Amino acid sequence: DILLTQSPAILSVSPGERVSFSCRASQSIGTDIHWYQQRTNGSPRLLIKYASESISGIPSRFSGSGSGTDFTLSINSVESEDIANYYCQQSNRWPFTFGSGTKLEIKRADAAPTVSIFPPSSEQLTSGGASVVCFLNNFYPKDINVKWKIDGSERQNGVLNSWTDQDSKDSTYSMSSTLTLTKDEYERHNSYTCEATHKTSTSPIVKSFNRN
Amino acid sequence: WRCAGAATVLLVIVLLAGSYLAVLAERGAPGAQLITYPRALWWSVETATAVGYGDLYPVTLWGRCVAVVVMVAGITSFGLVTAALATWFVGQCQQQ
Amino acid sequence: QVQLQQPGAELVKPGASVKLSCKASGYTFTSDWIHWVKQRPGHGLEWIGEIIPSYGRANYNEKIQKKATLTADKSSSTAFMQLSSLTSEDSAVYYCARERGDGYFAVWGAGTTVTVSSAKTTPPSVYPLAPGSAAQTNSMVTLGCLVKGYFPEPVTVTWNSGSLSSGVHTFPAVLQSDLYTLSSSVTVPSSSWPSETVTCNVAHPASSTKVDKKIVPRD
Ligand SMILES: CCCCCCCCCO
Ligand SMILES: [K+]
Ligand SMILES: [K+]
Ligand SMILES: [K+]
Ligand SMILES: [K+]
Ligand SMILES: [K+]
Ligand SMILES: [K+]
Repeated sequence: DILLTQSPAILSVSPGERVSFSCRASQSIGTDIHWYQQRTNGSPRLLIKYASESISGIPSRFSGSGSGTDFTLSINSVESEDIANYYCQQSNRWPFTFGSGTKLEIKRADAAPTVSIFPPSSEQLTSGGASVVCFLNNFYPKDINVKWKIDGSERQNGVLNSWTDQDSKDSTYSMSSTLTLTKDEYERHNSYTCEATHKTSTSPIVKSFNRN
Repeated sequence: WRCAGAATVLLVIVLLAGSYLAVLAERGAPGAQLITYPRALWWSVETATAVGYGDLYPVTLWGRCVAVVVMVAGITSFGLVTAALATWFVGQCQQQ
Repeated sequence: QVQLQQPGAELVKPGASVKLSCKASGYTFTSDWIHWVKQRPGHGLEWIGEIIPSYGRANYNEKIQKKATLTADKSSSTAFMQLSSLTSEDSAVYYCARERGDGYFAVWGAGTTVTVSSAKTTPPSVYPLAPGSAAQTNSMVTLGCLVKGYFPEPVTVTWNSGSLSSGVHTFPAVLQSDLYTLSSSVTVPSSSWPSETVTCNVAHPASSTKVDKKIVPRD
């Protein structure tokens, strides 16, 4: 069975640069290699067939080259929408096999997060629970840390965080921090605060709201 | 004598059926290369003409039975086509 | 038109079975092969098997444990994959794809998220996320919605049924006590809201539920 090696597994690039993905087969497979793109939560999408043939609807900056065992996919001037996983696939011998994939990352200019805090909703409050949601959006680089404060004193219990992969629209990252408590514990406190500590600033970007 | 056209039609049918059945027989066997229709049709031509470069061939039993049919029917029908072409060329020899 | 249509999700009990379907449209030829590809979360693509509907023969990846059985029905133009005796290792997204007998996958389905678990299907609760009364307004305003306590994955969140594609983040779900929770955020020009309506649409295919929630200022 044809083993397809995609090395390196991650590719970090500045915008507008040229990028090349490598696919190597364990034996010669002519030109029977095909390339696919898969964005976050998306289906695979065919980019190149038979090593170099273009597909209708794929930007001109995508091309491919190689024959035998060494194949490469190239992007002329990389752009934010190209952030995805890239897979090769061979059809020379049965069975068809896939490469392990290469992730494309874009190094963009630094960006501070846009922080927004949201108090629990009326509908959620009339059901027994309360969740305070904090959005930390469109920052770069990926490293960020959130701190929750209630009445000035920091809180750790009931906090659940989620991070997005690199955004295919602007190369930034985003994070949500949701603090979930009971309704009575929510109504037993005054000020709620999420504090964003990011590389872009020494002082933390914080947002607060008083229940009163 | 338009049954040379009938021989040509049989050959094309043999080539097409050979390509379809070869892919059907060869898929599922690890290492098989006779597994996509465009090059299977090229392999059928190679066999009906008995040229047999060896860039493609079946490795399964049913692929090899498919090949035997393409040999028997394909070499026969291709022989009728070239015989007709040769007789026609001998006819132009007579015109001088 | 979407050429290969797959159900969004299937919940299977450990040890139980499921039949996934893939409904084809567009041009169909006798040379058509339907392929099935498995992708576990955070992993790559793994070829499961193939079937030629015009004849009915199927082949399977010999490197992995044989867990699937492929069939087709030419009348409904639908291919089926029977996944039997599933365990936790079989929880993945399962794509179908069409190959014109020429070696590449021109067209992929959207994939069926299969979760193997003994827990129960629960529809999500959707809550709006409007700014507090004291939040200062910039030139943009950020709204959101909270999708809490559902099972199994996934949910699909759109904003104004797709017309608000730009400025949207849907965060990956977080699992807690056998129930998932996520949030989605949208940013519009602040002069625009609430004079123009902003509504989130949350779909949960495992429960066949679809909910709309409008984001109004205050209550
Ligand atoms: C001689 C005709 C053989 C037709 C190929 C049958 C395919 C067998 C699949 O196992
Ligand atoms: K020869
Ligand atoms: K020869
Ligand atoms: K030879
Ligand atoms: K040779
Ligand atoms: K050789
Ligand atoms: K001869």
